[PDB]
Amino acid sequence: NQSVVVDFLLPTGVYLNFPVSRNANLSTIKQLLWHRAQYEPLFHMLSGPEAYVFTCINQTAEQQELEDEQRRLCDVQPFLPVLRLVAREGDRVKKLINSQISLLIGKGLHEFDSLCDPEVNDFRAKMCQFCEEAAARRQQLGWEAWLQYSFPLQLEPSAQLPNRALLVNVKFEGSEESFTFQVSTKDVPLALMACALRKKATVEQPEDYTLQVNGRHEYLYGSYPLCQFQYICSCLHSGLTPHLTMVHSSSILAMRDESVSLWSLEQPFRIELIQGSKVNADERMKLVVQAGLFHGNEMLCKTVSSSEVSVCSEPVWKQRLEFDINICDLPRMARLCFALYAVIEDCPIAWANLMLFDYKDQLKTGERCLYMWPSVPDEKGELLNPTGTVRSNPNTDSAAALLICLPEVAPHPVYYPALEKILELGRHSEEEQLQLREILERELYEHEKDLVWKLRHEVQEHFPEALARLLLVTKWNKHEDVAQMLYLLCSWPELPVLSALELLDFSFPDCHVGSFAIKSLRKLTDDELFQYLLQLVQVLKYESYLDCELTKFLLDRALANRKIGHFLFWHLRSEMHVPSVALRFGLILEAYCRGSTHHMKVLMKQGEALSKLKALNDFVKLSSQKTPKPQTKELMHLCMRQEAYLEALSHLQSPLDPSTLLAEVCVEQCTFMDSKMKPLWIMYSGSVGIIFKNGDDLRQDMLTLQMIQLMDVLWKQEGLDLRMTPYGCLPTGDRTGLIEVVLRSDTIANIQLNKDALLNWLKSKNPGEALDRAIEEFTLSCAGYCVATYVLGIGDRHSDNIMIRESGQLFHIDFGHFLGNERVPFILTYDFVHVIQQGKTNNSEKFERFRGYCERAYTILRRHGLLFLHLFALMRAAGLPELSCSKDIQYLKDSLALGKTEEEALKHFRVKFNEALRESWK
Amino acid sequence: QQDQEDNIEAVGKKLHEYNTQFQEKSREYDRLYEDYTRTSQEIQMKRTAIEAFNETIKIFEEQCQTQERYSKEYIEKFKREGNETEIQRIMHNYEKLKSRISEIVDSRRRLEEDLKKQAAEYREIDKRMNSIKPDLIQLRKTRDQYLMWLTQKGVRQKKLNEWLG
Ligand SMILES: NC(=O)c1nc(-c2cccc(O)c2)nc2c1[nH]c(=O)n2CCc1ccc(Cl)c(Cl)c1
Repeated sequence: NQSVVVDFLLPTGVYLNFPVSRNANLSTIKQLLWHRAQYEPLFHMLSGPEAYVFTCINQTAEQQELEDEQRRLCDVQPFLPVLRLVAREGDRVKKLINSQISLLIGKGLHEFDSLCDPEVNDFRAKMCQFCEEAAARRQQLGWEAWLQYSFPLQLEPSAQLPNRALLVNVKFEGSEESFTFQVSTKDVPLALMACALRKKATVEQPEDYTLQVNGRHEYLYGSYPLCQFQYICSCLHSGLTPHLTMVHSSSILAMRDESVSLWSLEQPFRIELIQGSKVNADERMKLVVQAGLFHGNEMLCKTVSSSEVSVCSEPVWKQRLEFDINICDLPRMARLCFALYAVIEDCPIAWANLMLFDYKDQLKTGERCLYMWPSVPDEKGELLNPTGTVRSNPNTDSAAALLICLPEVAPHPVYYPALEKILELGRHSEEEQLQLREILERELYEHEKDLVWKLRHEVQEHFPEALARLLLVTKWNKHEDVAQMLYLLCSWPELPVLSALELLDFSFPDCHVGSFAIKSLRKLTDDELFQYLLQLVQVLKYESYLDCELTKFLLDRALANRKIGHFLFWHLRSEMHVPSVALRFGLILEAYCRGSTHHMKVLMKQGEALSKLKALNDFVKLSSQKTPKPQTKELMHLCMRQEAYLEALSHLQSPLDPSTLLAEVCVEQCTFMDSKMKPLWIMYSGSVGIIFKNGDDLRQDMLTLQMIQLMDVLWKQEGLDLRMTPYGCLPTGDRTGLIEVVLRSDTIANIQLNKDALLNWLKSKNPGEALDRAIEEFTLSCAGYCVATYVLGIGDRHSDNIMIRESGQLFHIDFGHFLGNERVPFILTYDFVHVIQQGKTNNSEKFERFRGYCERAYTILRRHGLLFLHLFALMRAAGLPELSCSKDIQYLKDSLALGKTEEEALKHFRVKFNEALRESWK
Repeated sequence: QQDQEDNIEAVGKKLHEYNTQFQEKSREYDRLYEDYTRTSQEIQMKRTAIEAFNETIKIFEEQCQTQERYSKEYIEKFKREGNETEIQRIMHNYEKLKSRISEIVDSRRRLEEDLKKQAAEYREIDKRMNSIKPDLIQLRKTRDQYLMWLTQKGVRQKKLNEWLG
């Protein structure tokens, strides 16, 4: 309803209770409070209104000082309507930030304290310190550098070409008087600035300014020609005049401102299996606990099983399980893995894994209570689950568990040996080159593995790119070998990005390997790193410890580049509902936020917009089932026009592109579809829109779209622009995300209503001399999307999920299925071929041009095929249904024909092309 | 020596049947797993809401403590001033504060009871899943054995497709 009864606790002990309006701000509520307090006991002892701040318990069960008194009570969302007056004391900045973080990242910061965990505490202390420090350094930097941090250049793939004189609209900040004048495509932005001043000087130095794309936080600066900037490149193709505004440096500063050894212990590894708790199994059956040590994929020794105790909730074993390996042999990242089974005198109940050494390198001893995760029955059907996370299940109150006890190894605590000790032990140790060449130059076999091990020094000298192979042959259950491999690894030459990406896979768990990988990933530019950001984040789910190199790397780049930080934030935020990552991601977000107080503001606004949309979408759903679309559409609009809603949906930076300002909502233009999940279509006033979806997971679409974007870049890097439309797609929450609407477009189905409709529609949108452009845009884009969809194995392609733009560009949407989900053939559509051929039965010149486009596109992707396989291999981490296993990866090997030669592959593509053309008529 | 079957159509018929049973049993398991996840999410939400009650109650009990220490002085004052008017107001106001605590405590209790019931549901969901898993895995294996037998027999992929689909 409107009013809500609010409890007020005064600092004298007095208690007041009265109704206030839900949408009233806290400042107003203080006035109402003071007005009523004067008529209650002990008033005269109070200081003035302004000497106190309200305090509430917020949704995440934390106390919050409500410093911003312009906030509305309904927006504050206290647990119960209870407000307490306290002093304006202590480090309020620290108090304010801590509370905002909790609201922003999902998880209350207190939830981290509640775990009573040194690893958590050390992470927070060390990472928050580093992130705050980076932030403080950043504040000291100059307006140019801060602009670079905040709004990095969006350049075309040319960077990291013809000359024409074209017009630019230039104005100043504050003044309506604009200037239109010609400047060349090869002029640097500093030169264009100088012209605008010389115009102003007729009626301040040119270096005391920057150029803004007005309407947007996208700026033109640096040592690059105009045509390499995306905004100009976009305008050039379209033939439109770019509109710039010259901003003074001061204005940029304004927004800136506001003991025993391990190898000595030759004792076989053992544990006490004490007890299980909270088992929910079949009473008729019996219970067994399976165990095994692991290092990545490989077993360190054979597995061992418990006795068949009967099925009860609280089973008891008290057995020693001894393993076929000594404590001196255990590798650093040795991983003890359990699985609880229900066998009939075979159901996998649940599993749980545990690192033997802790985060400070100490060999663990004593009791341990592993809260288990339930086993998902899948195709592979393995005994244990070594790939699973080491983190315990956070549902400690309801989840099944096993109580175990690591025995005391020694009277003193024992650590895994230091690097100096590793390099000491690791130091000591025509014909053969033939066998090794063959093996490498081109899954190994026992004979081959021992050769590679013998010739491991030859691999380092002459086949440095084979490190991954040599790491897999190494016998990680023998401490001598491990030391020898690590010796080589420390002297190993820097490998390229592509190699480093492979080494981040879960097959390579050793911390020195991860360290070598990241060390090779540091040469990444921000643009390229951005292409792989999603994969790098999913690899965090393979890490053993919270404090790792990869997290540090990601936070470093997130702190130096605000675009990276933006998307890092949303990748982590979108999975905070997922139990197995909530802790790790929570901690990274906290640290990110402390180094990024400016962006926190932006992200807060976005988060509030998104929470209103969820509520808006839920209101639409409940209305749609009762009343028809017209009536529901208008009810949507009324719910939007409310002050709390409208303000929260208005005036925000877009999550899809933080440079885009979503200013005024066009409520009349907003709508939805009565489909699965009732997605909302939200329009803004340069008239951008977004789709809000709630109900589906959008992660697969984003992966697909990211791979098409990567394709586009790869093609664009070798002179080929296939005029793609890789529209933004961003998971934000639990089965929630946004899609960037593409304007001036329609679905092929809708346009098709001889059926020369496509060409007529094009004609109607590109009359006269514009049509040859439109057809060329269709041809280039149809080629690109024909290849993309073939390579990624995207089927279900129909008139509803393929769209065309008024420019002529074709593009695909709603990529629900890929990688065969059977081989998807290359597909040519008669109606597209017709349009390509300019409405003629035969147009050999044009059609061969189109065929070449397809072939060139495909040839380029093959060149970078290893990149696609590696990126897809890291996405196995994400647990997407259609990217589970080696067979899904193998789909890409075959589609790109990587075991075939370039000529062979192209001849097969041709055959497939031709057969698609034959199939086109049938 | 190598120790480790009727006509093709009859094996193929059983392949269609077992595959249908596998898809039906899989969708059942998928249903329960959606409940398992939802219930798991609801349970944490409730557990966080209990902490929120605990925290709210805490601040009220600080208010109570503050009321006692603080009032002490002023109660004494208007006693030696026949201002039992004001004493009465302070005490009555304090009795209202205590009374509101009892409402909050009762609400916390009602939720603890709900979380107890939903904790029982979680365990029941997890039980039913674990009685469905053996049927599910057995049906997957049987389905796969029938395919393998037919594939060895040289049965065409199109015939196998129509039995599976
Ligand atoms: N980028 C887009 O402009 C876009 N995108 C998706 C799309 C859908 C799913 C996954 C995805 O990756 C993309 N669908 C689109 C669309 N434009 C469009 O007319 N449709 C179809 C009809 C429709 C969809 C949603 C709503 Cl709310 C409404 Cl009212 C109508």
